[PDB]
Amino acid sequence: SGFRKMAFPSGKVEGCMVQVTCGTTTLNGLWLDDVVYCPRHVICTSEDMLNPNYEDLLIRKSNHNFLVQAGNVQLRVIGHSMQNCVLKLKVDTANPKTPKYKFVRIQPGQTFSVLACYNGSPSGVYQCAMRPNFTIKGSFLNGSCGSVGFNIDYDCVSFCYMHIMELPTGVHAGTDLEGNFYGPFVDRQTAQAAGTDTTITVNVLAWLYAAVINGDRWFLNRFTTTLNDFNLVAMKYNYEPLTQDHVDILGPLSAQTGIAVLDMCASLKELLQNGMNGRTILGSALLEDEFTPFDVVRQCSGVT
Amino acid sequence: SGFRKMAFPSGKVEGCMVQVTCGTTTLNGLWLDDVVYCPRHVICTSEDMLNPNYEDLLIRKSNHNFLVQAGNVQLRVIGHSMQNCVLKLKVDTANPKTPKYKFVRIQPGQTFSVLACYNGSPSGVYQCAMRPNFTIKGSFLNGSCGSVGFNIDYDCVSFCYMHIMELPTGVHAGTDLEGNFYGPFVDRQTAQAAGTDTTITVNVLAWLYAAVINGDRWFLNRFTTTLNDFNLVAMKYNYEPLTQDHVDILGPLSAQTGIAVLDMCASLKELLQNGMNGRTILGSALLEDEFTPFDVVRQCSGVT
Repeated sequence: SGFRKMAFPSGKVEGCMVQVTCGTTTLNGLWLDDVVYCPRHVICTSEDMLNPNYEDLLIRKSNHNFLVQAGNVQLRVIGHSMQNCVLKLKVDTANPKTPKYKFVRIQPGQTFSVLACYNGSPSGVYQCAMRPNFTIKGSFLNGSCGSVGFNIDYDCVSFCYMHIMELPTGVHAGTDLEGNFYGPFVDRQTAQAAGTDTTITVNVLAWLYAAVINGDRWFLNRFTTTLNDFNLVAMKYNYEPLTQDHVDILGPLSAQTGIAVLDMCASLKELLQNGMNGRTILGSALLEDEFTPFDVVRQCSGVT
Repeated sequence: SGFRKMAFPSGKVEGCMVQVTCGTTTLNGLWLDDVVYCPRHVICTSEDMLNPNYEDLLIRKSNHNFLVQAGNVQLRVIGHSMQNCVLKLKVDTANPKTPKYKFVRIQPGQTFSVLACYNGSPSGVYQCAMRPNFTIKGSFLNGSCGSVGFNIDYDCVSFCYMHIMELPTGVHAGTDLEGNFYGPFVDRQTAQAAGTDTTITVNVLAWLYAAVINGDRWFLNRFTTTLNDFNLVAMKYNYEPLTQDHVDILGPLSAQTGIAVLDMCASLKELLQNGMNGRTILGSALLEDEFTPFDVVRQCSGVT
């Protein structure tokens, strides 16, 4: 009963979070095995951020300039390396809390859990979707950089994102754990274009399905629509075009509810064209696209 | 930058979660020190639930009938006791992960983090507010009973709630850790009245403040209102009456934004009377009352 945005437990990732201080900059780092991963802008000052020649800036820096701290214990840095926009600091100690883990570059529309931290200490945890434009809508203050997004699959933690930059929209941009930014963004204090953010249609249709499963079916219509015809309305409202694969994924849901995907699409088409007339689906007066079909299934199944 | 509903890290509570099985019922239990806390309806069958004489039902049950399991290890139950609607099972082993903790009965309007579990295993984590009518809007399936709500204060975990019952609204009801239900609810499968749910006004005014802090100020009006006059409009729209203490709490916020509390109340009064005209505050097309003024401050401060 009830459907809520739900983050994965943070316990395993909690133990992998360390304070990284370079000069006057302090942020968060991820300690797995002998390596601590941090955004490379820890080396940069305010002035450095505007035009950073990170290669040149790193040459000045040396292992002893990096202050890695777990709790109240410091780690011996015995090597620095810069992979893309992330710096990997080799340390003497393996993290004994290092869990089964993978590093995955996530596809747009996918979702993950952010463990937001400050000075190596976990503050809180919330769900995020990788927006199609490769931004995210998080909560990130100064020193939250290095905070990571993850999914869990039983024992394994698939790390997918590391917070690096805030955009003037208010939204956020970051890398995969190999240091490649999601999107056309860079670690520089320059004007940055957060392009047209489109709605993850498949994810809204899953939420609609989730609503039906929880007994909200006011939106339901008496008719259907075609892929082509639906997408003709999707485009107008800046929705991602729906694909046959999207349909296939929304199948178990379609099945479980005894409702066809295109009939659901027709209900969305009315909801877009006509609005919601002051009503709410699942306690929300607008359409939610940060719910993957797996996410809806996982709550409905009750997977742990 | 950005404001998101945010749960407390779940790591410490994760280690305090155990599977409790009585006969054919399995649910979640909280292992702190030598005691495991669980909803007493674990003893009850389906038929037992309709008219349970828990005193009589417990006399039949004996320690060996209680299957407490952590991971893949079982605990020796050496005593059972029923405090109100919670059963405390003494076990041989102390939880070595038992953290600094308190048991607090929470006031309505207060918020907490739910660590939703199944069979003793944490599934996910989300924020909840204790609705004025003493229900909550969670996500709880069969076997999520025993899942607990908590707040953290640095080292200490203040446990405040334990999930016990689902109401036909879809919403949820549970106890404090001493086993007293929040509200006029009971552990019985009977029709239960989830009375008029009023809006936590102070919490909406904090969210409005949080929006201002994040740069959303379209709602802002050019005028003010009085306590009496505002509450005259609050009542109509099923809002909690605003108190001088509510004002005092919303002070640091009022201060930080350079906006007076009653001017904010006037903006709310328009928002209530007139709606939102298709616009959104903080990515939401309706007013949010699950944000305590402390909650808004904690994100804005960045407390860890």
